[PDB]
Amino acid sequence: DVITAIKAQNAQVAAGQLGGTPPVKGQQLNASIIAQTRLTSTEEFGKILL
Amino acid sequence: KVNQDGSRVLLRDVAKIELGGENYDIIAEFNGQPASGLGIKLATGANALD
Repeated sequence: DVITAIKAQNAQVAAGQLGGTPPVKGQQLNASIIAQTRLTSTEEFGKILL
Repeated sequence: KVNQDGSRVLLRDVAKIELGGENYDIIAEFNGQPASGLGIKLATGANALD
């Protein structure tokens, strides 16, 4: 139960750009989404919904 | 899926099954015209000329 949470809760996910891959006519903003990224502290670690 | 009335929802009804490419990131045209090509590079040591 602990292991399998330190997994989910502390991992590194994916999420495309905004344009990049084939977009729509006349788009203007392409940026990069930044979703879930690893914990970096005993603090952030202390808090894990078990 | 197989909805309650027992119809059929298949990809056609949700995904535009096409046939494009791995990336839409490289676009090239020769003499202002739509083209592909390959950047053939010289292996170390081998003769450019050969």
